[PDB]
Amino acid sequence: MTARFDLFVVGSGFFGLTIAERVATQLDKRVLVLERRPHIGGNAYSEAEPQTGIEVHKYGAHLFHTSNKRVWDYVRQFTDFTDYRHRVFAMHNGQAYQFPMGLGLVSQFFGKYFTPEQARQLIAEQAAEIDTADEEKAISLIGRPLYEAFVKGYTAKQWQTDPKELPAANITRLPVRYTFDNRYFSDTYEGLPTDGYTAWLQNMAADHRIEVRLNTDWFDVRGQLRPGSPAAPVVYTGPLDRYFDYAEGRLGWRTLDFEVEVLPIGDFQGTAVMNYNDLDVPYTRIHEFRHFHPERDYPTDKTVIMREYSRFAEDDDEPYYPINTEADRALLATYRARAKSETASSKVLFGGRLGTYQYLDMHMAIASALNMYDNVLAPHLRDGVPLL
Amino acid sequence: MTARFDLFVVGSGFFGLTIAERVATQLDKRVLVLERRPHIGGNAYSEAEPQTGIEVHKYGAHLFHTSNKRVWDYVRQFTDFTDYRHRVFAMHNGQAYQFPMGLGLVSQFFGKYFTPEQARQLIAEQAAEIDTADEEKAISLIGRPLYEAFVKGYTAKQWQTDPKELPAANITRLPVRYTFDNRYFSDTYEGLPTDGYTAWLQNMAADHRIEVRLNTDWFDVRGQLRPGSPAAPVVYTGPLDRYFDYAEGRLGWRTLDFEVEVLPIGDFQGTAVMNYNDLDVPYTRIHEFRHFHPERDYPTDKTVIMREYSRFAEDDDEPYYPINTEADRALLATYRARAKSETASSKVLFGGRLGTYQYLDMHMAIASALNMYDNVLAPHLRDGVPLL
Ligand SMILES: Cc1cc2nc3c(=O)[nH]c(=O)nc-3n(C[C@H](O)[C@H](O)[C@H](O)COP(=O)(O)OP(=O)(O)OC[C@H]3O[C@@H](n4cnc5c(N)ncnc54)[C@H](O)[C@@H]3O)c2cc1C
Ligand SMILES: Cc1cc2nc3c(=O)[nH]c(=O)nc-3n(C[C@H](O)[C@H](O)[C@H](O)COP(=O)(O)OP(=O)(O)OC[C@H]3O[C@@H](n4cnc5c(N)ncnc54)[C@H](O)[C@@H]3O)c2cc1C
Repeated sequence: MTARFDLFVVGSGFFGLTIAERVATQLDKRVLVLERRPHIGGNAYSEAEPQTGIEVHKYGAHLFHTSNKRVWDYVRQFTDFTDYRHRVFAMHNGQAYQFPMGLGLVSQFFGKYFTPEQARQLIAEQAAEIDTADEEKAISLIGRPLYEAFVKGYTAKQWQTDPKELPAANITRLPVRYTFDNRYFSDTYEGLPTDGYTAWLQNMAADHRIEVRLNTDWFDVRGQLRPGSPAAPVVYTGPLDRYFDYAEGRLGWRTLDFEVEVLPIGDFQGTAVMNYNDLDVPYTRIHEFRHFHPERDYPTDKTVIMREYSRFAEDDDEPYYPINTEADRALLATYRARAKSETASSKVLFGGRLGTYQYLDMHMAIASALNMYDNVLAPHLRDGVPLL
Repeated sequence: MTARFDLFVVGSGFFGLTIAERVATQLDKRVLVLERRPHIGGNAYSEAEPQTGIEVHKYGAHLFHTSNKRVWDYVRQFTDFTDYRHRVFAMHNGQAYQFPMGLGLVSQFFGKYFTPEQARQLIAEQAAEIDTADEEKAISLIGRPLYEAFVKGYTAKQWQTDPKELPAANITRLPVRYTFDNRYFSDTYEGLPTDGYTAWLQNMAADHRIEVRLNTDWFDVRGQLRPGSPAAPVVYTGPLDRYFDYAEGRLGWRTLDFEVEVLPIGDFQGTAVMNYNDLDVPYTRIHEFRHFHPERDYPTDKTVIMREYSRFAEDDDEPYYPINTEADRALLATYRARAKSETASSKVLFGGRLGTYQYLDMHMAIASALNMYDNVLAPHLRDGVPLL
């Protein structure tokens, strides 16, 4: 029997699309990508806002960075990168602060300049208030003043829970920089895709051997599709608990809501991203998208901002970050065993952030897929090797 | 009569080494560079400090930047560049501030966050205290409070004059940035030479057709050199007024003193460069040289700092920045007429910061040299075209 496709990929985020592109192009195979949303790219999807023309990241700000030379070389086949270098500011009590915690924030907050060494001693003294051994571990690492100003209100909004009520294991290191360096990321390579994320994502899928089906949920079509390509493996990047119909209970997740507003002014905040650390401000962050692409010709009489909000994901909400409690990890342990049998019996592989129950940045999602490809999928499809 | 040299160059700064390298290399000519100092490079000269091995810019911090692609291409034949991006902080009243003046400093100084528009309005208000048309012009541009904090004591220590007694025309514009962007330079290309300035400078002079004599003043040797190479032009990059025996008077310059200190700590200030704005601090700036090269394996227990002091130059001080009074400009106009006579009668060309009485950045010095090479020197040496 002639097969219609050689591989199915469920999900068109960076993990799915990396899988699909390597298999199409390197093995010369036919791939079908099923995407349940109205567009490709998963949460890295971007779109120009109509009134301004400004490219908006639809599901929050997506900053690209890596120290992996392979990933860097790979991504630049599909896009050029800009020389953008990410910096973040924090708003606390009507004042904007250099961020993350370093000499700049420390001198601003405490009202005078501290030397690298005077700052080391200052933090060590305030942190001494609680021993890390026995509000949190946070205080025990950075002191009560820095905690109550920059970590308490912001954690309470992210988790939608009082920090006294979250596990101490949640934080392992809460470092202060003892230098004035406020470059957010510390990786070798960084920038924004010059023509945006959506152009990059399409170029990943542009090969003629890759078909993408939008508005198509895998659980609606899998029974109509596999019979016609019965030997094709399935690379599944949707929710792991959902794959098994939630039989063992639901994995806990946190969502985000976004309010995009267009303002009749050129510049709302003078930077790309402002953290709002205070509990009395309902959003965690404001993004101002013009500052992501200074090099573009954007109108100077208008701007687009996005307010980002965290909440408790109800059943139905889009999953973004794992809550990862002790009961979630037993449940993940359970579903991992179920997945391992589904690989042996049905050729379904589990990958990506949802398939795996892990937060993954883009570069880690791409490297993960390159690994799945090199070690699991390429040996199976090209040679004979079992998928297990 | 057989010539010993095809060209003489006086001074081995960036202007003079550019001239010398282009003529030696492109035209196949023998060049003699006379340098009065014990080392080449002029003021861009750098050296390893003995106790730590940290490379010190001997005559002040030198940061390379250009928007001129021809120059960027040219300079990369002799050195690689680092990804360093210059930022400057300012110390005022025991507190460290983001610099230059923008949203970061404005919010720090006044102790509340100002929106881009709110900060435009604030500065418009305060600067309305004095009209520019009719202390300084400075107050009329940025208002009294930011002038008295960040400009008053700094200009005073630089010029060694109360600003009440300095020309209004000495400030053209005094811009406040209405974003949080604190990158100091605005050029396309920026970085530090990977192997330092001295390695870069030595490479420019490396061709076998270039001869350098150090510890040699032109005025001592010119009479014994020119008879043997009578047709060689001279490119003079030394002081303009010194060339003509100061016979019309002396051009006014400002000098700098540098105090190098090795300290038994790993980090003194957490950044490359700290400006000291207060009048009651005798020095103008502290450079800390490890932060110019974080990619190097510098000791974590020792550090080199340099304090920079500005003063009234005396007759036998090193010239750095032109004073540029209306009387200097008339003096300059007189010497430029003397210079042009000298070009006509004995083939002496005047170039560089000293030979021209101008402050010149490295890249503008290099571009100016390429211009004299293209348009004046090469057609003379190649074809016989007059120098004027
Ligand atoms: C708020 C936000 C900000 C982020 N910022 C950054 C950043 O700054 N830098 C960075 O490196 N990373 C960032 N990330 C991560 C980035 O989005 C990654 O690319 C992604 O998290 C991991 O890739 P993925 O392909 O596994 O998942 P996804 O991008 O989520 O792809 C999954 C796709 O599968 C689809 N799908 C699910 N179930 C089905 C089904 N049953 N049938 C068909 N399709 C299905 C979904 O619709 C989705 O399109 C951010 C993420 C979020 C949530
Ligand atoms: C405080 C300081 C900081 C600076 N920072 C920067 C910076 O950050 N970025 C930047 O781009 N530029 C900077 N510059 C400018 C930089 O040094 C340039 O390279 C220079 O100003 C222009 O080059 P030049 O060759 O004309 O001058 P010079 O480097 O001064 O060259 C003049 C040479 O001529 C020699 N000479 C003079 N008379 C005689 C004679 N009679 N006989 C023999 N030799 C003679 C001198 O000894 C000297 O070596 C800085 C300069 C100073 C002083």
